[PDB]
Amino acid sequence: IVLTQSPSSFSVSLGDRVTISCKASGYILNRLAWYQQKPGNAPRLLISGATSLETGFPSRFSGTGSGKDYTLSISSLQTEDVGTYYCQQYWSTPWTFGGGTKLEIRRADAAPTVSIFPPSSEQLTSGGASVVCFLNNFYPKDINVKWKIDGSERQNGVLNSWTDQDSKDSTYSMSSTLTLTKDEYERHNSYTCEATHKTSTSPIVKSFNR
Amino acid sequence: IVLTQSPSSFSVSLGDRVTISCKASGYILNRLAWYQQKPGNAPRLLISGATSLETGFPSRFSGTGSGKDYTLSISSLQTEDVGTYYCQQYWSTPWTFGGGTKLEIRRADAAPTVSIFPPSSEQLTSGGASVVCFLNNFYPKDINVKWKIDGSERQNGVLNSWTDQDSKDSTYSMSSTLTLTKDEYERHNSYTCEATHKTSTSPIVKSFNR
Amino acid sequence: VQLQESGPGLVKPSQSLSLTCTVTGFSITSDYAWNWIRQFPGKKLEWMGYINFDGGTTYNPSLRGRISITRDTSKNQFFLQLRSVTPEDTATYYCATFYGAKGTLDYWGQGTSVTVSSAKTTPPSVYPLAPVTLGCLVKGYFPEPVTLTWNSGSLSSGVHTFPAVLQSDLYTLSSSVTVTSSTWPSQSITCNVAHPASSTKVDKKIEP
Amino acid sequence: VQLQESGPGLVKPSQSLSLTCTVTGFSITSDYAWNWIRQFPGKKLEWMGYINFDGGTTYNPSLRGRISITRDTSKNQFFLQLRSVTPEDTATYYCATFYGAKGTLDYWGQGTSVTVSSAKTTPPSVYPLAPVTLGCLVKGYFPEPVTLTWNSGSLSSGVHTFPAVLQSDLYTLSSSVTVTSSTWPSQSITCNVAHPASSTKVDKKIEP
Amino acid sequence: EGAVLSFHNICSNINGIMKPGLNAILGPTGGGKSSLLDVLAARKDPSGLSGDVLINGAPRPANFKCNSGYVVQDDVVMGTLTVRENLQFSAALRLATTMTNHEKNERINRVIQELGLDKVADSKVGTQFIRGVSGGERKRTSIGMELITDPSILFLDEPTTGLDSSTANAVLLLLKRMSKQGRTIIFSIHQPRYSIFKLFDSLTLLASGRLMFHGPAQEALGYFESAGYHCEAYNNPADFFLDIINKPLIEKLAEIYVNSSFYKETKAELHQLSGTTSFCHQLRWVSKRSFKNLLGNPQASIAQIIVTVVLGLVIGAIYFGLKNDSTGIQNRAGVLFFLTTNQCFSSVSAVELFVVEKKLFIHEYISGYYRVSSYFLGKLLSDLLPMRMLPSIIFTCIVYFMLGLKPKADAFFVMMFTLMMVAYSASSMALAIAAGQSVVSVATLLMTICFVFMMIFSGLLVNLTTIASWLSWLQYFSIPRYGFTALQHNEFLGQNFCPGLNATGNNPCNYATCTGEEYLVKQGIDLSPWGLWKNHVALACMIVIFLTIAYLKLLFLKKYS
Amino acid sequence: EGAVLSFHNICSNINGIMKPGLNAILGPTGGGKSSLLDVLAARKDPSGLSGDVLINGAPRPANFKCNSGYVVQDDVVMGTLTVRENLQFSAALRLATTMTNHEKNERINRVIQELGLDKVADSKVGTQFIRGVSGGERKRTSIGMELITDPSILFLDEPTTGLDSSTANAVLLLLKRMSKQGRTIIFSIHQPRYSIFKLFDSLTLLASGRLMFHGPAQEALGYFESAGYHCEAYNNPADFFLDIINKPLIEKLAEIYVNSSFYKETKAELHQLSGTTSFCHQLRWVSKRSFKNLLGNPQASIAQIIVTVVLGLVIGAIYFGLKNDSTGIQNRAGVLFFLTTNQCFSSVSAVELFVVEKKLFIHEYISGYYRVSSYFLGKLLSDLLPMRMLPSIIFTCIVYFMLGLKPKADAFFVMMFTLMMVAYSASSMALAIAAGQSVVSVATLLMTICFVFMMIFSGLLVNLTTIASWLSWLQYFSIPRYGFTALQHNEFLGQNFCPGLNATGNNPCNYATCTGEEYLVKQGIDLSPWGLWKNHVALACMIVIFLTIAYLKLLFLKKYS
Ligand SMILES: *[C@@H]1O[C@H](CO)[C@@H](O[C@@H]2O[C@H](CO)[C@@H](O)[C@H](O)[C@H]2NC(C)=O)[C@H](O)[C@H]1NC(C)=O
Ligand SMILES: *[C@@H]1O[C@H](CO)[C@@H](O[C@@H]2O[C@H](CO)[C@@H](O)[C@H](O)[C@H]2NC(C)=O)[C@H](O)[C@H]1NC(C)=O
Repeated sequence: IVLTQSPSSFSVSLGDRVTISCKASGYILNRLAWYQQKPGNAPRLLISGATSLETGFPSRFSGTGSGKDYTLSISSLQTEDVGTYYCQQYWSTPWTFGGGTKLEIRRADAAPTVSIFPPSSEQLTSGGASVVCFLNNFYPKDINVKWKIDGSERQNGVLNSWTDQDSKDSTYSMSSTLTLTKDEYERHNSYTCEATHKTSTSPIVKSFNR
Repeated sequence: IVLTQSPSSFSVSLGDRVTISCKASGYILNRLAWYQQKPGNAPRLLISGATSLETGFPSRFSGTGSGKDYTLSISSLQTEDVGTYYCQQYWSTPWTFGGGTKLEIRRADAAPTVSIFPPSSEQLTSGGASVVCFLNNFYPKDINVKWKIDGSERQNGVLNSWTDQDSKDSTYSMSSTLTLTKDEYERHNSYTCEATHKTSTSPIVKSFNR
Repeated sequence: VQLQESGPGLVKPSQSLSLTCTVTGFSITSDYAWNWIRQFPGKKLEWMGYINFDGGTTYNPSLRGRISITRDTSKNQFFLQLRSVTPEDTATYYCATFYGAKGTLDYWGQGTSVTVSSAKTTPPSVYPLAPVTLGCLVKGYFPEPVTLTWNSGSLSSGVHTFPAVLQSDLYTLSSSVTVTSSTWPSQSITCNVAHPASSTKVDKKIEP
Repeated sequence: VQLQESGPGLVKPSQSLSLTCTVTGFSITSDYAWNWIRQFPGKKLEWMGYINFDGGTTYNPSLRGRISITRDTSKNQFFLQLRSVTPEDTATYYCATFYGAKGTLDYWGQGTSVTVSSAKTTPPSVYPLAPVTLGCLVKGYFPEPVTLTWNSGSLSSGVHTFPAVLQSDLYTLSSSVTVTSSTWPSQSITCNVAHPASSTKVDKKIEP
Repeated sequence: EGAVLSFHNICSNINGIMKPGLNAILGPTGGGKSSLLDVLAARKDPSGLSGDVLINGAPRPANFKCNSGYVVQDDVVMGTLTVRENLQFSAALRLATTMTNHEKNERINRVIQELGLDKVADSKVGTQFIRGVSGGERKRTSIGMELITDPSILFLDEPTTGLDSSTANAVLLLLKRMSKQGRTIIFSIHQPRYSIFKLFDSLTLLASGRLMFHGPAQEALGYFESAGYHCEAYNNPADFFLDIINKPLIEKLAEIYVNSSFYKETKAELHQLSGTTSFCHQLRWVSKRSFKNLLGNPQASIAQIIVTVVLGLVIGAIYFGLKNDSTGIQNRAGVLFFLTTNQCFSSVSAVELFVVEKKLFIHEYISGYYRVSSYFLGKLLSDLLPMRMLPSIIFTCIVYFMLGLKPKADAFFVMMFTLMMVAYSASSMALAIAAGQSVVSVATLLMTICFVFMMIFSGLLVNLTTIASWLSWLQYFSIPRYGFTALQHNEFLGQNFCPGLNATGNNPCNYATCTGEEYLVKQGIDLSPWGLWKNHVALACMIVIFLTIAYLKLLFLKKYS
Repeated sequence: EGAVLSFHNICSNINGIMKPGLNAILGPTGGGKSSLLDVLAARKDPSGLSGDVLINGAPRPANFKCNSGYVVQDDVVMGTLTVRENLQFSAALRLATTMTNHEKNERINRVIQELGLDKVADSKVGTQFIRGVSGGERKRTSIGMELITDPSILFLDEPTTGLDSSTANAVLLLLKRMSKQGRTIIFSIHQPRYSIFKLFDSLTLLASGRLMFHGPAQEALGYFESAGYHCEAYNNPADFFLDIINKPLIEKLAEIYVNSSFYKETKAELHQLSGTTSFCHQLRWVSKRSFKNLLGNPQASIAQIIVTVVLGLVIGAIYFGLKNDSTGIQNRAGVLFFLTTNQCFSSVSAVELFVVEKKLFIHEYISGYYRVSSYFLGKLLSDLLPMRMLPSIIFTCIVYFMLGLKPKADAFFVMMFTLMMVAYSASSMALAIAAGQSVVSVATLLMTICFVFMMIFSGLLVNLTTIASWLSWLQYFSIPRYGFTALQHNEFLGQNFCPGLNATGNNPCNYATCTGEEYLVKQGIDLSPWGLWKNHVALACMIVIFLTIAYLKLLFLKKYS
C-alpha cells in the first residue's frame, strides 16, 4: 500500500482554511494518521484514526474522508501550523507514509536581489572556477538562472542552493555556484547571471569583469 | 455462565481490608466488572476489566485475580463502602450478575429489647389475631423467636420483619407478627415470646395477660 | 448521558406492561447499545436486554417470547413491553447504557418499581399495640407503600419502620416508637398513617 | 514515555552501524511495540521496524537481511544494527513507540543524523567573494556541519546561510551578508568559520 | 442384389472377399479380430493401412460411415428409454427432414415388426438397474438402430458374449433372417456353439495379425483336414478346430494352404476384381433424449435433490438466526465457506456424465449422428444446466431465511446467481479434466486434489493477503475464492458485528474487526462494487475456458475412438 | 484307501455317493451348484439342511473343516508374495508347532515338486498389477494351500473359468494326477471342454435345486439317450447335453429316471450304507504376512508417503513463518483445521483394508487358520499401526518448523501424538463402518458424509458455543473437534496476537481477541491442562469402541461368509 499525498505544496495565508487530501492505493478504512513535522524535529502525531485528535492540539484540525480519500482540514491556519504534514496508513505493515506537504505563507511577490561575484585570487591560484550568483529575498518558489561567459552561455556544471521559508520575512534565498576548470574561466572577462521570475519575465541581467 | 459470589455477607469493622471473591462457572478472562449498589440507588460501576477502576472513586479499591477466581480487595474500608457489591461477567450474553455481598459494620453484640403486645379491641371485634413481639437493637443478624399460647407453643402462622443495617447505631430491628383466627386466640390469657440470641443462649421469655 | 424511564406502577397478571426510557444526551441510533435490567425484591439482578443503535435486539434467554424492546428515534425513546406477566416480575426496573468498547453498563436509569398484582386499591386498617416501646400495625392496605410517623414526628427517638410483607396479596407493615414510661398515657400518642394512592389517613390513639 | 537514542554520527560504507534507544518510563517487555524509523535527506519517511514487547521482530521488507533489532531488557534498551550500508542510508534516524490498540506511532525519539560516507575528516577552505551583498564560500570540508557567522554576528541583517551540498563526497556551503555600500571596505568584514569536528577556524577578510 | 467386398493384401498380408450373405470372424482373443473390425469399420485413417479396399468396386474413405452398419461389443442403449423412444430418436436423427413422421414411424413398425419386438416396444429397454427387458432384446434394439438406415453391410462385434444359451441362438436366427433379406453381415465371435457353426456359410480366422483360412465351415473342416490333424470324436470340432489352429505352427500351418489352389483361386478372383439438419434440430433432439433420460432416472437426480434439501436444512438448523455478536463473523464466514466449497465437490459427480457414455459417444460419432458442437452444447443443456440450477436455488431459498442473512431481495439474487455460477464453473473444471478418459476414479482423485488445493486459497483458511509473493499469484487459479469472495461480498458489506460499538472511525479499539468492511479489507477483497462482479466475470471466463478445453478434447479425441 | 461319501435325501430330495476318484458338478448358472458346494463345504449350519450326511460313516459337523479341502471361485493369493512365502505361511499356520522347519520345508518341496512349480517358486505369485506369474499357476498355488494338510477330499469351485485354453486343461491334468494319488475331488464347472469331459469318471447335475442325473460321462450319454433326445452329429454332446437338460421338462425328465434302476440301485447302495498355537505366534506370523505384503507393495505405501510429503511441503510454503500480527489467529487456526481434517479423510483409504481381502478372510476363517482376535489384532499391527504413524510424524516434522509453531519440544510431541491419535481414531471409525461389507463405494460415501458432518462441528466453522442447546449435544460425536481442539490447545496457549498490546487485563479494547487464551475460551475450550488431555481420552475411547464394533462385526459375520 502506497499513499499518494498530492499536491506536495501549498501557499495559503494566515488565518485561513486549507485542505490536504491523502489518497491511498487500496482501502485503508480510517487507519490513517496525520503527523505534523516541524523544521528540525520528529513527526508528532496529529490525527489518529482519521477522525479523532490527540490531546494537546488547538482543536482547529479536522480529519474527514473515507473510502480512499482522506482529508486534513485546517480552519484558521495559524503561524504554528506551517510545517510538513505526513499522512500515514497503519492498516498493514509496512506502514508507508505520504510524500508530505510543505505548507507556505502567502507574501506579496518580489524580484530577486541578484549579485554575481568572481572568486578569490587564491582559487585562481588553485585553478578552480566557482562564480556565485546571489538571489536574495525572492518569492515565490520557482526561479530560473542563466549563465553567460562573455555572452557564450553554458547550462552545464551548475550547482544551486535554497534556504527554507524564511518566516522572518516570508521569502526565500538562493546561491547559484558555477564550478568549472581554469582554462575556460580565465579566458574570459565578463560574466552574466540572469534571473527569470514570474513577475518580470525579462531575465535580470548581471555581469562583472576582472 | 453463572457467577457464584460467595459468601453473601461480611461484617468487618471500619478502616480495614476486606476481600470479596467472585467465582465464575467458566473462564471469563478479566471480563468482570464490580458494581457498588447503595441502599436505594442504581448499581454504579466500580471496577471494569477486573483490574482497572472508573474515575471518581477513592482508589482504595483493587481488583485482582484471573482464571476463574476474581477478587475485589478494599484496603481501609470506610463508611461509604458499606453496600452491596455485584460482580458481573460480560464475556457473553446473557450477562449474569452475582448474588451480591452485603457488607456490615462491626458492633459489640447486644441482647434484643423485646416487647410483645396484644391487639386492639376492634381487631378482637373483627376476629383477627395478630400479636407482635418487638425485637429492638439486637446484633448480629441471626435471632430466633419462640411463641407460646398459655404455654402451648405453635411454630406455624408466623410472620417476621427486619430493618436494614441501622447505621445510626450499627444494629438491627425486627417485628414478629403472629396472625391466627379468633377462637384459638381468645381462648387464652397469657402469651409468651422468647428470644434466642448467640450471646444469651437462654431464650428471653416475655408474656402478657388480657 | 441522562436517562429517565416512566410508566405504570402496576399491572394485572397475565397481561402486558410497557415502559419508556426517555434519553437525553445522545441519539439512540448514534453510538451506544441501550439496555433494560430488572432487580428482584431484595438483592438479585438480571440483565433483560438491549436494542443497539441499529435496531437489532438481544434478549435474556430466560425471557423468551415475553420481552420486546422497541425504538422511537425522534423522541429518543426506547420501550419495553413484557407480555404474560407474573407476580414474580414484581421488580425494580432500570434502563442502562452499554458502551461496547468498554464493555460495562456505564449509565443507569433512576428506577421504577413495577408490581404485578391481582388486588385492587385498598385503604389501610390501623391497629395500635398497648399492653418503653409501643407500635402500630397496618394490615391489608394496597398498594405499596404507606408511611407512618409517630404524631407526625413528635417523639422521633427510637422510631423503627419495618418493611411491608404480603398477606394474601394484601400488603401490611408495622412500626414502633421507643419512649419512656412517663409519656404514656400522659402525652397523646398517635401514629400518623399516610396512604398516597387511596388518599386516606387514619389516626388512632394508644390507651391501656 | 521518554526515548533517547545515541550512537555514531558516521560509518564507512559496506559496514554495519549500531544505534541504541534508551527508554525511560516503561519497560521494553511491559506494554508497547518499539520501533525504528529513518528519514531521507529532505522529506521522505520510511518505517524500518519494530521489536514488540515479547521479542518478536518485524522489519520493513525493503530492508531484508540488513536490519536487525535487538533488546536489552535490564537497561531498557533496544538496538539497531544495519549491515552493508550505502550512502543512500545517510538519513536522520528515529526510535518511535507504537501503541497497538490506537495504531499510531505515538512517541518519537529526538533524532540523530547518520551519514554513510567514504571520506575522512577534512578541514575547510575559505574563499571570500568580492567583485549590497557579499558572501563566503567554504569548499571540501568534512564532516557535516560547519557554521559561519559574519564577524560573529556584527552585521546580522540579511545573513543567509545556505545548506551544504556534496562535491565529490566532500561537503561545501556558502553564505551571504546583505549590507550597504559604505560599510565595505571601511568596516572589516570577515565571515566566521567554525568546524567542530576538525576543531578548525579560519577568518579571512573581503577586499577588492 | 449381389453385395461383394474386396481386399488386396491389406495391412498384414491379408486378402478379403465377401459374397452376399452371412459371415463371421473367429480366433483366439488378442488375435486382432476387433482390430480387423476397426479396419472394416473405417474408424482410424492415420493408422498404418497398406493395401487395397473395394466396397462393390467403390473406394473406402468416401462416405462409407453413412450407409454401413456397425455395432460394438457393448450394446449401449440409454438406461431409461424404451424401444420406441430409442428408434424414434435415432430414426429422426439419422434420416432427413424430408421423411415425414408417419413414414418414419412406418419404418419403425417394419423394423420392430421385422425383429419381433412389438410386445416389448413400450417397455423401458434400458436395464442397468431397473431390469425391465432381457439383454438379448436390448441387443436386438442396438442392432435395429443400425437397421434404421436400411444398410447393405452390417458389422457385429461379439453378439454371443453376455447372453445365455437360447437367446443368443435366437438372435442368430434373426440375423440369419437378415441374411435372407439380402444383406452381408460380418461377426466377431469369441467362442461359438457348433449348431450355429453349422449354420455358417463362410468363416475366416485370425492369428495375432496373421491371416488364416477364409471359407465355409464344412470347408474349414475339409481344408483343415487337408492341413492334417483331422477333427473327429465329437470334440466340438469348431472348438477343437480352434484348439489345433493355435510360431512355425502358425506360419507353416497357414503357409501350407497359402500354396493351396483355394487361396490362389480367390487370389485369381481378386485379380478378376482388378479388371442432416444444420444446428438447432439436432441439439433440440439429442437434448430431448438425454433430458428425458434424466427425467427417466430418478436415482441420480432425486438422490442429489434430497441430499441438498436435508443438508440445506441441517445448515439451516446449526447456524439458525445468525447473531451480530462477536461470534457473528466466524459464523457467517463459516457457512459461506461451506456452501461454495460444497458446490465445488458437488461438481465431482459431473465427472461422471462424459465418461459413462464415452463408448456411446464414440460409436455415435463414427456413425455420424450429430455435429460435435451440437452434441456438446446439447448434452450441456440436458444434464448440467438444469441440475446445477437446483441445489443453488434450493440452498439459497431454504438456508437464506433460516440463517437470517441480508433481508434485501437483490442480495438474495446475488447469492442465488453466485452459487449458480460457482456450480457451473467447478462443474466446468470437472468436465475439462474429465472429458476424454475411460476411468472415472483417477480423474476423481485428481479433481479432489485440485479442489483441496483451491480450498486452501479461499479467504477463510490462509488470509490470502499474507502469502509470500512468489506463490500468492496462484490465488487466481482458485474457484472458491471467486465464489466465497462474492458470497461474502454481498453479505458482509452492510453489516456490523460488535454490539454497542458503532466503529465508524473506530478509536481505542483498533484490531477489533467490528464491521463487515474491516473483515473484508482485512481479508483482502475489493470493497468497491466492481470487486463483487469481477468475481463473476472471472467465473464466466473460467466457464468458457474450461468448456473450450473440454470441447477441444472432444474434437481431438472424436476420431481416436 | 477307499474314500466314500454319502447323502440321504438332503435339502431338496437329493442323494449323494462318492467313490475314491474324480468328480465334478455341472449345470446352468443359478442352478444351485455353488450352494450345493456350500452344503458340501459345511459353512452355514443354521441354514435349512434336512437330510443325512456321512463322510466315510462319520458325521458331518465334528471337525470337518480341518481335514477337508476347499477352494473358492477366486484364487485370492496375497498380491505381492511369492509361492514359497505363501506356502511357508499357510504351512506354518495350518500345521502344528511339532513339525520342524526342515520337515515343513520338505512338505513344501514335495507339494511344489508335486505340482511342478519349482521354476516359479521364487517368482512373485501375486499378479494383480505387477503380473509376474500366469494365472493358472496362481490357481495351482491356491490349490496347494489346501495340499498342505494332505487332505483326502478336495473341493474346487470354477477352476475352468478365468483361464485360456491349454493352461486350464493342464491344471485338470494335475488334478487328474491328484485323483491318481488316491483322493476324491469335486468340481463346480461352469462350461467345460469335451476332452476333459471324456476324462471324467463321474458327474452329477443340478437344475435350480433339483437333483438331476449323477453318474459317469459315457453313462450320462447312455442314461440320457434312455431319456430320449439322443445326442449325435458332433454338437459338443456335453454342451448339447447341457442344452437339452435345460418345468415339466425338469420334473418329468428327471422323474423318468427317478423310476430307473440306477437311481434305485444307488438308493439300495444308500440303504447298504445305513447298515494350533494359542495367541502370539499366529498374530506374529499373520502380521508377518501382511506386513511383508505392505513392504511388498510400494504403490499404496509410497504413493501416500509422497502425497503427505509434498502436501506437507506446500502447507509449509503457504503458511511459512506464521506472524503474530492481527492475521496470526485465523492463519494458525487455519492450518490446524487443515491437518486434523486432512488426517480424517486420509483415513478413508483405511476403508479398503478389510473389504478387499474379505473373500480371503471368510475363506481363511472357514478353514480355520487363526483366531479372530489374533487375525484382527494382527492385521491392525500390519497396516494400520505403522502406516498411520508415518503422515503424522512426517507432517509434524516438516511443517512444524517451516510454520514456526511453538519452539518447545513437548508441544512438538503433543502435536505428534495428537495427529497420531486422530489418525487412528478416524481410521477406527472407517473400520467400524467399513468392516463386513463387500462394496467399498457405499461405505466410502457414507464415511465422507459423516466426516463432513463432523467437519462442521469443529471449532473453526460454527463457533460451537453458540449452537442452540437441542443439537449442541452432538459436538461430542465429532472426531476433529478432539483433534483440532488438542492441536489448538497446545499451540495457542502461550501465544499473543496483537503487536504492542499486552492484553492481560485488557481495557478499552474489549472484543479484541489479543491472546491465545481469548481465542480458546471464545472458541469454548477448557483452558485447564486436563482439557488438553481429555481430548486424548475421548480419542482413545473412540478407538476402543470403534475397533470393538469392528471386532463384533467380525465375530458376527465370520460364519455368515
Ligand atoms: C455511527 O456514528 C456516526 C457518527 O460518528 C453516524 O454517522 C453520521 O450520523 C449522522 C446522524 O446520526 C448523519 O447525519 C451522518 O450522515 C452520518 N455520517 C456517516 C458517515 O454515516 C452513524 O449514523 C452511526 N452509525 C449508524 C449505523 O447509525
Ligand atoms: C503485561 O503486563 C503485565 C503487567 O500489567 C505483566 O505482568 C506482571 O509483570 C510483573 C513485572 O513486569 C511481574 O512481576 C508479574 O508477575 C506479572 N504478572 C502476570 C500475571 O504476568 C506482564 O509481564 C506483561 N506481559 C508480558 C508478556 O510481559
